[PDB]
Amino acid sequence: QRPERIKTTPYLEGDVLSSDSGPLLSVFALQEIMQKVRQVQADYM
Amino acid sequence: QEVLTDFRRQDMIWVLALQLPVNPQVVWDVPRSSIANLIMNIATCLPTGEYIAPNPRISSITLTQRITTTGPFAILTGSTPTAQQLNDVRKIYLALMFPG
Amino acid sequence: VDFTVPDVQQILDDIKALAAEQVYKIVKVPSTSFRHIVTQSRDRVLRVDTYYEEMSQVGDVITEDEPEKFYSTIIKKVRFIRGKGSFILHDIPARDHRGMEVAEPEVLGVEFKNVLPVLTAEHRAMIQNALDGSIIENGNVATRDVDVFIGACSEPIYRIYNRLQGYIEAVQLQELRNSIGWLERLGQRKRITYSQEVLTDFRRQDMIWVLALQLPVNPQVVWDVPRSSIANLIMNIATCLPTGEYIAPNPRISSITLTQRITTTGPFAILTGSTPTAQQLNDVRKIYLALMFPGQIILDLKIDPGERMDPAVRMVAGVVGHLLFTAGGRFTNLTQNMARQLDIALNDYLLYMYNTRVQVNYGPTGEPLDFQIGRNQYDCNVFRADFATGTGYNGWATIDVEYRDPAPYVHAQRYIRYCGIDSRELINPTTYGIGMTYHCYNEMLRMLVAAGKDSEAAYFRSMLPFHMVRFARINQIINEDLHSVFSLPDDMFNALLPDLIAGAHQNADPVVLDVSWISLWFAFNRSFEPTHRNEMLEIAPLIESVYASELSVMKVDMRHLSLMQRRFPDVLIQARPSHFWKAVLNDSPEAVKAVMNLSHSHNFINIRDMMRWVLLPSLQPSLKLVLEEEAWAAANDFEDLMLTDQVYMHRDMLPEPRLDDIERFRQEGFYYTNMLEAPPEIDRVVQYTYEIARLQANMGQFRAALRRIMDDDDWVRFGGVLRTVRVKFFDARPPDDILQGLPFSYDTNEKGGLSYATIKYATETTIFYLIYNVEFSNTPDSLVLINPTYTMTKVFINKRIVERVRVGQILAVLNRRFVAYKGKMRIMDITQSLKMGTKLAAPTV
Amino acid sequence: LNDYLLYMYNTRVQVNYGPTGEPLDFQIGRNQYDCNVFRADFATGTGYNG
Amino acid sequence: MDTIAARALTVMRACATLQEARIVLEANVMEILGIAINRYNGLTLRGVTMRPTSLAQRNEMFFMCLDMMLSAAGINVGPISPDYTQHMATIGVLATPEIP
Repeated sequence: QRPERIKTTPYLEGDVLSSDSGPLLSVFALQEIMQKVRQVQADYM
Repeated sequence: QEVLTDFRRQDMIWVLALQLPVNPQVVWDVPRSSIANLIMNIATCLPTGEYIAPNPRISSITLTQRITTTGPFAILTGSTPTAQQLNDVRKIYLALMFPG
Repeated sequence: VDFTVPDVQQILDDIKALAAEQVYKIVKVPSTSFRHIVTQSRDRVLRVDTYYEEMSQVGDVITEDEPEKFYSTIIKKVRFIRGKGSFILHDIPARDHRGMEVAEPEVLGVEFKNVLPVLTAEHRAMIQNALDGSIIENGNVATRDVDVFIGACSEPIYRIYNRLQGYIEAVQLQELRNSIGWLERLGQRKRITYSQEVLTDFRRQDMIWVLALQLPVNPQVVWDVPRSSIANLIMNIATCLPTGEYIAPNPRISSITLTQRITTTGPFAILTGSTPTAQQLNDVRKIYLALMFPGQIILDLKIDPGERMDPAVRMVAGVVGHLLFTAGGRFTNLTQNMARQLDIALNDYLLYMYNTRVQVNYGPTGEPLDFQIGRNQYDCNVFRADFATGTGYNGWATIDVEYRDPAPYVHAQRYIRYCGIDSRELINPTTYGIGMTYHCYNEMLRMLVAAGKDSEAAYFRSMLPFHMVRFARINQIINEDLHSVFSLPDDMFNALLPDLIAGAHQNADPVVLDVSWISLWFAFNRSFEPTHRNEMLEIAPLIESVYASELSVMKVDMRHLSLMQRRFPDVLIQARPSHFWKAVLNDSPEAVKAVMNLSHSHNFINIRDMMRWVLLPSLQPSLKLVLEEEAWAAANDFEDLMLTDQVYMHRDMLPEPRLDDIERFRQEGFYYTNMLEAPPEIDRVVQYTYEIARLQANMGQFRAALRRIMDDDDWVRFGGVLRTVRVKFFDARPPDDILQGLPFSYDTNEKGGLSYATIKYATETTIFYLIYNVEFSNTPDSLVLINPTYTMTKVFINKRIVERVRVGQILAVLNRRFVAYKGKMRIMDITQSLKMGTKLAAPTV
Repeated sequence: LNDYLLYMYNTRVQVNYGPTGEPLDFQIGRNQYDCNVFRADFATGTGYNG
Repeated sequence: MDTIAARALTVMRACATLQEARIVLEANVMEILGIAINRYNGLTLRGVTMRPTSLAQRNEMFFMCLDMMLSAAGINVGPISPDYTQHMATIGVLATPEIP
């Protein structure tokens, strides 16, 4: 079920921070790149 | 547990419209594609996962109710500088997950 | 004066509860290993092995692609063995016949009853003779008297009974004696009075003891654990650590020496300062503990705050530290960094010179303490930090690492006698802190005057006693008190210092206790008199052994599970190492894991580190241990586990016998079975892989192929997977599911246009015995039918489960010796006796 | 990195600087050791990963 | 090219391991044969078992080794048997880096 996800020792078992997905990041990526440009062009001459 | 029997019923005439081994170039020939392609690569293949924190025991350990070790970085208790920077981390991961 | 250790301890409690796990069962009659099933006939009947029936349904179905499941299924089965097999006999049912002790039928493994009502007069009587023929041998074994008889029992199980008994025997002579004596030594060394009361009984003379743990332990198993270093230390202290109090010196000592000339003010204007507890005292506890460890926990760097200036505080600590801690060439107490800062604080205190000058002969190296202070010129280069030498700081030209050879543990029985204080006796401290040199302390006092202050060095002369007692006290605690399988081994002890120097790193990690600059002074004005020892001490050794044995049991399990892959590949193809021990960890005690996790959730262990540990030959034997070990042995047959590779399908007729002489059916009522006496000729069998079946079905040839093979009488055998075996008995024509149940599944589904197929191989296989029951109204014809009735599944196991038996042939099975203790003698496990003792108090002042 | 190899909150170690004003020229350590290795060559990658 | 021979060799040497059933295959071997036999059957369309027993099952396996052996040697034996026929395509299976 969990091939390599098998956690043998507690050392790897930590807490959960956040989580991401394909459609999540794909959007985020674009967003960031678009802010980039507006923020510069709109910012300078 | 299933398999494809190449059994063709005498009633069925098949109509395949697209072959599978896709020519890499047609995709990469599109001018200024780079970005779009990349994103596609993410949106399609990038799986879903969670970020894990290390073990609290990796730094400080308790010897006695009164005695505990302290990690040289006590600053590592800072609560994530909003998404303002959390996203800023997502950038990092995503960045190395996509070579240069 | 009130520190404990939670959450790492609530575990010690359930480990203590582990000692209670009773792994044996005491009975007066062994479980039946042989049942007799009655066909309609007085001549012959059939015997059953029971064991196999039980072993039939033990674990879950053995499915491929589920390695974890598989492992556990096995573990359960192995565990099942030592379970069913561990039992001792006592107060057996004897009978009297012609002045001889005969065994009562119920005490042998076997059931007649069923049979009794049928058998002819002659047969009956014959058996009666065999019964009063089973006599009981007397006396012998373990100096005390035991009854011996020959009763029957199932192979694998009997083996366990045997081993168990053998262990009890050992205990009775050798092992008990050892364990007790070991304690007497440990009670001498650690000052613990041990209850002998248990054997003081009176009826003792005829009491069999069942100590199930053994005491010498074996340091190895405990330290064989990967990265255990830290976890074991925690353990040592959590166990072996006393609760005490920090005594202060005489208020007068300073008042007369230091605070003498009112108008000096000096660096010791610091004296007035009381203690900021919260930070300070915990810092003193740290310094004490760390120093009483000693090289395990270092008195690392000294924190950072800007209070680091305060020249009085700094200088003061500089002196204090050269007498409080060991930079000793035998072992270390502090960080290289911590020391350097100390030497500097000291260097400044020296060339501080608030009063009349001396002579300051600076050296070639600007290095702090390269100056000889005039009159006699005691060059303070000897008060520098040379770890490999000890040179300045405490110890120095002293011996602290000595070896009183015989001592418990063999955890290299060394002894740290701080500043030569061979503290083997009860301290005062009103006396003992008399004419006691330290050399380092002595030379400190010379340099202290040759350089400057007498008023300050006089306070140090008056301090000697109180300082010697803090240390004498420590020695007894370190040396005498915390001497357990949890305190570190010596070859490592000796490696701490040099590895620290080298900088190079290995598993054996120093603990980082950051200290307050000011706490140094407070520690020098605080000796340590332990008010009362930890309550775990007397029980500790038992607990130690519990952990130890539990570990080895795990090792063992894994040793066998590991090879399971090369053993049965067709079953565990997807098997990866992680799988098999996750299953071990799963079926093993949680408390034990907890102990390990202390350093595993910190250090990280690789499958490789685990294998090494498994393969390490060092096991502390217990009752549990030997039994599991032996269970695993018997459990190597696998036919003995009730899962066999041998399952075929073949067009077979159901025996339809003639019935002319109905009376002749006093025969074995033609039982019939799938159970093949022996497997088929390989050249007649057709080995099927999913792979081939796919292809055949892909050509719509699958069914056809099978048909032809069957029509050819030839046999086919799918897979090579294990498959669980089931066993059922029938009174008449079984369900079509059993008769014509095919060991595979084949379906065809049309989707889109395509059409897909699915082929699955069975995991369950049923062996059955169809007893033929007939009556007088029956015709010879009656059992024959125009067309045959078919049975496809046939299995093979060279293990005699069910078999045709005569009658006089019943008692045959008695071939197994048995030992049973006299009912008038007493048996009792005194495993719990090992925690009965008392912490021997201190004289107090 | 440089700025911080150079920030000593404890006792200071022998920092034997290099002729170049470029960061990481020094050799801190009682055994020296170049910090020039952790510079930043893109054709080598001498400082960072792999 | 040498690789081709090495493969065809490994395969044969592996088949030799298949003495008379009572055997527990060396895990390693299974893997190899499977990959090969698989690919071979996908090009031969013949029914090769990984564990033959019948005879016709054995013949098929031998024939495979034969086909490979010849291909590795670069030999074309031609019509020498009614029961066996050489598949020249055997070379393409042996040229595929997918077989170890």
